[PDB]
Amino acid sequence: PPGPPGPPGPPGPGPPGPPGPPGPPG
Amino acid sequence: PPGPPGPPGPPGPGPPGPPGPPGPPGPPG
Amino acid sequence: PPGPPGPPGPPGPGPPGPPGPPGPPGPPG
Repeated sequence: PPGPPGPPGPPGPGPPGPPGPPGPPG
Repeated sequence: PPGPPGPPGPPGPGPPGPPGPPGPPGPPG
Repeated sequence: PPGPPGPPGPPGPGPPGPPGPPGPPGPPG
């Protein structure tokens, strides 16, 4: 009979996060 | 005889990506 | 007898990372 399913695949990092908020007033 | 190979495993975990870049310069004065 | 285990699964890309830090502070002018 078919053997067991393979293990979990690779865990590539997710996408970079969005740009941060505007800097503090000058 | 040995049965057939099993199916492909589940999609991998995968951690959060890196932090975003710094934001835009603040407002003038 | 059962066949061999399956191959590793497909890559599992994670979620978007944390927002970037605040940008630089505005100009004096």
